[PDB]
Amino acid sequence: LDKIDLSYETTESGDTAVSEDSYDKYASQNTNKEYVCDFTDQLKPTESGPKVKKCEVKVNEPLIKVKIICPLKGSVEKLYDNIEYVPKKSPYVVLTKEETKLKEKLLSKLIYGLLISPTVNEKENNFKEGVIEFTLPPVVHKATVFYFICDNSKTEDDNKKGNRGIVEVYVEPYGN
Amino acid sequence: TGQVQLVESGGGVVQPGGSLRLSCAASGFTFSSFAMHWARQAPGKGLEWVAYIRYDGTKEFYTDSAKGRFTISRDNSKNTLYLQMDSLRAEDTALYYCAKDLGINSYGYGGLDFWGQGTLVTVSSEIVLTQSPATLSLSPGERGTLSCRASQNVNRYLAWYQQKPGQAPRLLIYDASNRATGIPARFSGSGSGTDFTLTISSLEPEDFAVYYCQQRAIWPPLTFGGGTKVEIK
Repeated sequence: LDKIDLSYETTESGDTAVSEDSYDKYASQNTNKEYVCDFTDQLKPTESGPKVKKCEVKVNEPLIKVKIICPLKGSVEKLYDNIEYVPKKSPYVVLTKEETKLKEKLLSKLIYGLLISPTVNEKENNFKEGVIEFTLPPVVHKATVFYFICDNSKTEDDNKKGNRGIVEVYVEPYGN
Repeated sequence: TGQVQLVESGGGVVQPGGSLRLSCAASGFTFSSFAMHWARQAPGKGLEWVAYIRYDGTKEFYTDSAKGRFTISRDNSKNTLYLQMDSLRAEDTALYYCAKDLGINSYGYGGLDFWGQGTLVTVSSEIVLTQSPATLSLSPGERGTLSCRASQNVNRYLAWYQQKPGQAPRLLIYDASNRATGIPARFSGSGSGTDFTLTISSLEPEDFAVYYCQQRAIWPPLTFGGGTKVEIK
């Protein structure tokens, strides 16, 4: 409902306590005009979990559509049973850094001009439908970094545990 | 439940190279929903994890010393756990506990959240957790602080146990910070990665006991610290 929980705090690692030098950093699969972070096969429980899979969306051009896919509880039996997504009101609410901590922010006021359709292919633009999308504005005046979380690390199967997914969107100034 | 019960049997005195079949009658919970552990405490020593069986009995894990000698099995229609022990050796002398796993609804596997009283077996002749100090002399009312240091990142998957004299271990804290149900609030946990702490805000006379940390981040094997004894000055 476009509200923010100003009391919500987290970190990039969350409860995994994984150091940043141990993140699996990779770039988004960019189709030139759509930068996609697809977690559909990145977070399944393994004996080596939890890992931090961090998809980096680097934007320096105008009107880029950002798409983020986070597996849904029940999409596969058991594999995503305790998956959580943050912020729950994404893409309207996003996370940004307050020094070490991550705090909920309205993307409306963080990047003015940014386009969020209420629907993505006829379904609500919310992680509860599996996908969020937002198209960045034609002008960005300052460098801006915000975050989404798709965390499956609390899903476990015997000695297997899922992975914590992070989307880091790094927007360089363009336009002006 | 508040009526959970585990009753081990089948122990006894055997010579090296002999066999024993341990049994554990499970009561008070949905046995078929929970993985089960065997653990053991050698005379005068700390806690060691032995074996784990999946809720449906289709996957089993073992400590290296038990591989090829011990077989963990279960009958979900008899709510009974078994440990077939073959080719026994003098170092297998220990009190053998059956323990119920903490895991349910896809979270908690590796923690031993309830222990039976145990059955003694006498054979008549890895992530490392460091607990310091080994002994802690304190007075009733003082704040006790126990430390656990892991050889590598165990995330926040560290549990704490209390073994009062003569008694089975009891889960106090799981995943670093989460007090188990029924545990008084004077017990608190903190830490992440490699360094962890258990705080007992005001020691009560019953709190003077041995305490063990345990990791479920990477297993098998499930590993315990050496234990910290909290004595009266």
